[PDB]
Parts: sequence; C-alpha cells; structure tokens
Amino acid sequence: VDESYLTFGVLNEKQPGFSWLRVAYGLDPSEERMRLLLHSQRALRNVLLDSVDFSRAKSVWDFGCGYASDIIALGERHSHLKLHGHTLSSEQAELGLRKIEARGLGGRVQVLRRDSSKDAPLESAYDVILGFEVATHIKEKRSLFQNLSSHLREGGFMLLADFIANSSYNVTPSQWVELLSEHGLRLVECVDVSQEVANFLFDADFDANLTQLETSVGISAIEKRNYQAMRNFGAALERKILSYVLFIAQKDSHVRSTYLRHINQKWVEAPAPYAARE
Amino acid sequence: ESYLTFGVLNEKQPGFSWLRVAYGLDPSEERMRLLLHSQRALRNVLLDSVDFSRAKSVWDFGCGYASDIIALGERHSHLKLHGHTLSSEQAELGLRKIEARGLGGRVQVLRRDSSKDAPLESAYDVILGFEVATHIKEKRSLFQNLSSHLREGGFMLLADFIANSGSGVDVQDIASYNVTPSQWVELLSEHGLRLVECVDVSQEVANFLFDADFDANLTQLETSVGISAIEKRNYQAMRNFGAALERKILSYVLFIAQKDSHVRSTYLRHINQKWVEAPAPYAARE
Ligand SMILES: Nc1ncnc2c1ncn2[C@@H]1O[C@H](CSCC[C@H](N)C(=O)O)[C@@H](O)[C@H]1O
Ligand SMILES: Nc1ncnc2c1ncn2[C@@H]1O[C@H](CSCC[C@H](N)C(=O)O)[C@@H](O)[C@H]1O
Ligand SMILES: [Cl-]
Repeated sequence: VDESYLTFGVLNEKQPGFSWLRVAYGLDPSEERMRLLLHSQRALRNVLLDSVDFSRAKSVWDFGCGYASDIIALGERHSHLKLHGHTLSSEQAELGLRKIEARGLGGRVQVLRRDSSKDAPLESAYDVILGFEVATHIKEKRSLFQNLSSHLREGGFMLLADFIANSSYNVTPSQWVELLSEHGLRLVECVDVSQEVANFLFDADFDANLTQLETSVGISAIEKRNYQAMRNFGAALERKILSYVLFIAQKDSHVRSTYLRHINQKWVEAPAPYAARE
Repeated sequence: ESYLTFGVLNEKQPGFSWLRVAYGLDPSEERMRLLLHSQRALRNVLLDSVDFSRAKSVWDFGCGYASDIIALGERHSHLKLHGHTLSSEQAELGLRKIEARGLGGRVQVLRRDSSKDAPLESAYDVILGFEVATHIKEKRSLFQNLSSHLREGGFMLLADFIANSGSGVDVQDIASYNVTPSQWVELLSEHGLRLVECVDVSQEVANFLFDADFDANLTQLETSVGISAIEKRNYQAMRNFGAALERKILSYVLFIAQKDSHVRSTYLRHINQKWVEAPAPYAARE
C-alpha cells in the first residue's frame, strides 16, 4: 500500500460509514469510498501545490520526503523539474530509489540521506521547498529554517503542512511568526484545515478496524502505533487543542522586518478557513 | 501645499478643522502637530512595508510637487527617485525644490505620461502611486506600463479607491475613474501583481476631513486670506469627498502589491480577491 494512500485528507463533512484505514487497505470494497479517500487526499495537497506555476519552476526540494510519493507525482506531472528529497533513513532512501527507477525518473528525481536541520541540499537556490508534517518532527527549528531559507530562491515558494499548538515538538502561533519572520519568509496565505482533517480521520469503529486490520493484513507494531497516533491527532483537532494549517510562504529579503512580522501574524492568527474556498 | 494631503484620524476630533489648521486660522500647535502626524500616518501604512536600505530605485508615477520622493531621498541617501507629472510647471517647481535641497543628482521629475511613456529605468524596486490611478482612464495601459518596469519581487504601493456603488465611480475632482472590486482583481492579476495587503482607511480619512463648520471656515479663509476659485473649488471637493466616504459609495484603500511571475494565475486571482473584498481595517493596526 503506497504511503500516499495513508496520508491525511480533507472531508467537508464526516461520512457516517467511512473509515480511512479500511478504505486505504482495501478492506472496504466501496468504489465511492475509495474515490472519496483519494479525492480528499489530493484536495489537501492541492491547497499548497495549486499556488505554484510549476511551468516556471526548475527545482523542488522536499526536505522530509518519506518514500518520495509526492516528488514522484510532481516529477511525473512536470517533465522538466528536478526534484530532490531528504530522509534520515538509509533504507527509506533505498526504497525511494527503487520506486524512482521503476518509473524512469532516475535522471532528475533523487532521494538523499541528509538531515535537513543541518545538511545543505544539492542546489544553491530551489524554486519550491515542500514540507508535509516535517518541521514539527525536527527539534532544532532555527537551524532548519536557516538551512531551508538559505537554499530558497528569492521569491521562491515554501509550502508547509504542519501543526499549531493552541494550548512531537509543538509550535505556538507566536513561535511560527518568529521562525518564519527571522528567516525572511513572508506568508502569502495560511489555510486552516483542522476540522476537515478531523472529519477524514474520524472512524467510529477505529479500534475494531485496527484489530481487524492486524489479523487480516500484516502491520508492524510500528505501523499500528503510527495509526493510533493519527486517530489521537484527529481527536486533538476536534478539540481544537491543535490546528492543522497549510502555509504558503515566499522568500522575501526586501520587506521590512517589522512589517514582515505584521503580515505573518495576520495569517498565523487569522488563517483562511478551508470551507470558504473555490 | 503638502499640508493639503489627506490624513487618518482614528475618531472625529471636535473643533478640528483640517482647513483652519492647514492655513493657520487655528493657532493651536497641538492641532498642527495632529494634522502633520495624521498625514504621515497615512503615508506610513504604505512606506513602512519596504526595506528601503535594500532598494535602489523608486518611481513615483504621479508625483505632484515631488514632496514624497524628496522626503524619501533625504531619508535614504543611496536611493534614486524618479517622478512623473503631466504638467509643465509642476516639474519646474519640483526640480527647483529638488535643487534647493542638494538632491539634484538622485531625484528627478520628468514630464511623462505614465499611462503610455516608459520611465527612465527598466526595473524599479518600488513604484509609488498616491491617488494617481484614479485620474487615469486607461487602466490596462497604465498597469502594463507599471508592471513591465517593476523588478521581479518589487513593490507597487498605491493609495487609491474602490467603487462600491454606481455613484462612487466618479467623485468630483478627487476620484475621477474608480473601479469595482472585481475590476481591481483583474487589473492586478492580469499584470502579475500580487497583493500582500489592502488597508481600508475610508472612515479615518472621513474623520480627518470632517468639519461641521466647514462653510463658515471657508468664508473666513476667503475673507482673511486670498484663495482663488480653483483653490476654493478643490476645498469644497475635499469636503464632499469626505461625505462620500461616509456614505461608502467608494472606499479609500492602500494597496501593497508585488510583481510575482511565478504564482499560478488562478491562485493569483484568489489571493487578490481576498484582499480587495476583505481589506484590513486600519483600526485593527497597532
Ligand atoms: N531532520 C530531518 N532531515 C531530513 N528528513 C527528516 C528529518 N526529520 C524527519 N525527516 C523525514 O520526514 C519523513 C517523515 S515526516 C512525515 C512524512 C512525509 N511528510 C511524507 O510525505 O512521507 C521521513 O522521511 C523522515 O526521514
Ligand atoms: N497619466 C499621468 N502620467 C503621469 N502623471 C500623472 C498622470 N495623471 C495624473 N498625473 C499626476 O498626478 C498628480 C496629481 S494626483 C496628486 C497626488 C500626488 N501623489 C501628490 O502627492 O501630489 C499630478 O502631478 C499629475 O500630473
Ligand atoms: Cl491623468
């Protein structure tokens, strides 16, 4: 089961019989529920990717790329792009290589075993940097954002999907403003998808389905634990303890540091609700 | 003349008369201080967005008597600043003001039509337009000329007007050709201009312009001082413009935009529509 089937998605309403886990693992045979799973996951990614004219981009850096599904998809869609992914796992980089070669993308899509908090990437200035739920797993956040912003083209896009702590490593609204502002990163938009991700994750039969999943399919103690966290994460979004937010930012060395903090505060504290889009 | 620009007051000030204070009929030093502070506060909404130490060239595409670019030139000694004006005599007066301050090298005023004529430089870091586009009918010609001479990532800073009703398309003398929210979205997006922010200062300018005794004050100005029919006409137009803001037939909006050739055109329209339809209230500012 490709990692992309196990990502978050956005659902506008909870669907009474929907279980993301049963559908992703093919345990639910409903063709409509499968198309809903895939659509919701594509819709979440699209909030970020629809901002970028990739026909005018040359290079993309995913600084926590997993099994490289996102850069593989972009590389298949835009044949001219060079895409570089970072992972901390030597084996995960090997699995990503295998997927990349099997799709003929080996010439321009790479996965490197590099620590994005401290290891420079291949290119001096990327057009787009992607991070789907990576920054919250990284302790040295200023070291990370220094490395990211140093290797981002002026005017280049940084596209993040990450969490805000409203009260692993949780980041408060005021901390996000400073992390972005200190590194010359100007938000174009924040989009709050908290409730819609909570809707996607809500599974009234979750514990039953997770057990049923573990006898039918084979899932490791690691995988089981990871899915338990996703369920708990949905509950935290429901309770508004956390927010799940999409950040569309650009490198901007020409805005004043006080004005940069003004406009980043506007978007971090008053993100656009997802339900008001087209 | 610069004492006759608009300012922002957060609430109506009883006994404050922009006309009495500007001319000196009111000898209050505190009120004179308020008048200048309010006019600076309006400019600063736009000017505070730009790190001018990292800018090299500024284009004021409708510069009046060059007051704005002279001030910027004296604050930032490295800046080149170019102003455009339609008349012949305004340029001459501006250049004399410029030369009287030793700014002749760096600051220039040209008689050029900004809707059609190319500026001196091919790519400015900042383009300024304080109530200029409202006097320019050929909006697409103008914005093509502005954007094609703006650096990638450069700032365009406009003080201008959104028409909210049919009556607000033309407010006599002060705001001649105002366009609707949807027309603003198209004018900006078609030319690769992305809003960072819109700031609505309508009510605070109406507060600045409010004078319950304007008529009596205007007659005193004619009695004590000498003003021409063209001056008298402009001052009544400013009073009536303040009333029009109170009726909300138009909005006085500050636009902070950047040239952005890399954002998708559908997304560019989304984020420009957000700011034109939901501008930040000036009052929410700290
Ligand atoms: N400091 C760091 N440098 C590089 N990669 C990191 C990292 N910290 C976490 N990661 C990577 O982030 C990934 C998991 S975080 C979430 C998964 C990822 N968004 C995806 O789409 O698959 C893993 O590949 C992990 O190696
Ligand atoms: N098409 C055009 N090209 C260049 N300047 C123009 C213009 N249309 C109007 N202007 C200029 O805009 C100015 C009037 S609008 C006045 C506002 C000006 N920013 C100021 O502070 O004084 C005049 O100088 C006029 O010549
Ligand atoms: Cl004109």
